[PDB]
Amino acid sequence: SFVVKGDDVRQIAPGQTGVIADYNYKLPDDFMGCVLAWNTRNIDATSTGNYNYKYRYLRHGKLRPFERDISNVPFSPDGKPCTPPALNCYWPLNDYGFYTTTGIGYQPYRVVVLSFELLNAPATVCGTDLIKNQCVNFNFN
Amino acid sequence: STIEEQAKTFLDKFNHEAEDLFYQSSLASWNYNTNITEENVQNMNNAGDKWSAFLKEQSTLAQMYPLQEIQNLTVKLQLQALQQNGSSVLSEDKSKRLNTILNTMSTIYSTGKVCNPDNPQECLLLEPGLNEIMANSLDYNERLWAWESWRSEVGKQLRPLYEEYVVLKNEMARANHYEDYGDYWRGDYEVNGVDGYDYSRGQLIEDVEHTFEEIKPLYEHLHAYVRAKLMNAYPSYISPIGCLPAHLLGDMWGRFWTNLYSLTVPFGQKPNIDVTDAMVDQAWDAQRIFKEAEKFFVSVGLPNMTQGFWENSMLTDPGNVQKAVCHPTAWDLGKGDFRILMCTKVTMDDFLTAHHEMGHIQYDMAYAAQPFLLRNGANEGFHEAVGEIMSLSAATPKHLKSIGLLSPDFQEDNETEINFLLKQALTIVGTLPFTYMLEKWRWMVFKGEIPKDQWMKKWWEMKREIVGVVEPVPHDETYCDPASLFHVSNDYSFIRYYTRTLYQFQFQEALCQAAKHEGPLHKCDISNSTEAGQKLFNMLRLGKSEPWTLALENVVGAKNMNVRPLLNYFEPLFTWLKDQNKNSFVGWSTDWSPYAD
Repeated sequence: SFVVKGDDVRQIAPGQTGVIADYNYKLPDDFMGCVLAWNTRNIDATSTGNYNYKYRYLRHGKLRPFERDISNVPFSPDGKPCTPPALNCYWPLNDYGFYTTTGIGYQPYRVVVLSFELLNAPATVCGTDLIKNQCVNFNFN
Repeated sequence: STIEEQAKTFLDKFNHEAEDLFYQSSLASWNYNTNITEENVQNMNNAGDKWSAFLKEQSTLAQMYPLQEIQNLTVKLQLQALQQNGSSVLSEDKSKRLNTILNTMSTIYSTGKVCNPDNPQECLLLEPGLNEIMANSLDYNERLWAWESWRSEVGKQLRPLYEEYVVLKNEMARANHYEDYGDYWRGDYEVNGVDGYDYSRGQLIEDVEHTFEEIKPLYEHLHAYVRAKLMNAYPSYISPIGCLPAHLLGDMWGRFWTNLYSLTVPFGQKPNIDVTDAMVDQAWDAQRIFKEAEKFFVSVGLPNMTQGFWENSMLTDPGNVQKAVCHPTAWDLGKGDFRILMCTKVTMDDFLTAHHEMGHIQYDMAYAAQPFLLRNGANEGFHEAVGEIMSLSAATPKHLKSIGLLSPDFQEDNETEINFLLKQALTIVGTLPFTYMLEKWRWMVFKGEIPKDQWMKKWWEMKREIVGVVEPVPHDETYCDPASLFHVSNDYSFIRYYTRTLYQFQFQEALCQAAKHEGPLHKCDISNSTEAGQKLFNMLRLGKSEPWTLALENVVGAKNMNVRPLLNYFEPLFTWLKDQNKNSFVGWSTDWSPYAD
């Protein structure tokens, strides 16, 4: 579960390099179930401002499938640790900026990936009545 | 690692940080434009100062980056627009003094008012009250009194602030290594180092003069005809070989001339081109105007308006407690929030103005994928010209036949054709000598071709020489009639309307090139063919990533501005102009005046 920019929703799909899917949420090749999304111009977008919603766009290299990128260390173009607000040591996490008065592609979408794995256990998460005196087949539980 | 990767990094940090801050600044601007209250103007200056200080404080990180290391143009034009300081680079005293005098002029021109000589109670501002009486009154003394009182009450207050304006503003031009503030207007089209797509600054003076020499005979015949009709509607006032009195030109300064049409209708016994009464007959509101305009945008191939446009913009005039200004302006906010501030009446002019501002917003939605300070035109002129494209194509009878007004058997005698040509030609032609003269005059004042005590003299004498316009009463050096215009008092150059009027008929020929147009340039509607929309779209979204020369080549196949499209637009009308005024004099004499006789 994650709330994104609409431009990031096509960046949550197999293939689909993007910018956000480079550093935040890497998309696999085959290990991919469903992608469901809907719009939260009422919840995750407030017309006056709510900036609990930030994203990271600077990290030394891309990711691996379903990697969870949490840790907040500021980014430098040649390492060698910074002392912010020194120059070329940027904040990685900047605000979304999606309000209720925005358009269509810039209202933040609730996107959930249903990641499907095939039979590394018996099947867990998935999806008539009887007739008398008639020769039938069965199947009970 | 390299300089250009961290330049891209700082610029994309600047995009994702400047998006939100400019959005807050233009939200505060929008809350002022939909609600004038002092809480809204205290909203309007917090985030706007937090944008102007943002460009400067991040220019202090942008000017540390050496600009002449990047071979590319795409991020180099990005770094140019940040390393321009804006207007914040002078001494600490003179910077705030010039910006304070600009705010003082912006107050006193916009809120000043005039009062009746026998009655110091009958007092009203510029718009409305004056400019509508300056458009329709048959009284000489009323229009003359309004004309002179507006220049005497606030223009005399705007002259010493213009005296300090020229010195401190040319001092800003010197502190940013420009020639004059005229060179600041010549450095808006300043593309550099492309070698085949470049443009120099004095070449703007070159182009303006060399393509205004093709305006001068057409304007000479048109000035003769409107002098004939002004001697008709205002008898015994105007010399037959002379210029025009400055309070008869439809507006205050002689800029727009369409309000002469009720007194310069050529053939009045023929059916009217003004469809205002037809818009009255079906009881229209602003909503059907904007939606039918949007359907015209769909028919030319440009997409619908999104949800924010109809959920957020104001489209009528409130009147009540939430009162606000109603000038139709297009707003880039980013975040998919592109708006029009427009209080619309049921008018053909408001219909074409709906087309105009929605053409601007469609242009904005086209370049909405650009980087954020390149979320703007390639230059200043393509915005206004692309906006005028939809209104000029929509004003043809080929589109009025298609609206649902003007029941679909509309004749094609040359009569209403020539009437439409002359009515459009009043505005389109008569704005250009005032543009030429106003811009060249301010170029002379800032350059120094005029001494600082000969401004008002050379102003009205070049209105006589170029625009053929006389003031009816003499002005001393206490006045400043240019500074008592909007764009001189509120920081806008005026040659963008000249470039508008040239690229307008350039884009007219180019968008009629693809839709298989048959007649001459006047009857051409760009509607119902979307290949013209595609050809306009492959300049509509480029922004300042590519110059105006490259996109202008991709549109018309030329690289220098040309007005021969306007001349072939007006040439049958030009033969009509040569035809009618054979019992008149074609020209104007600059020694005539209503105060010189």
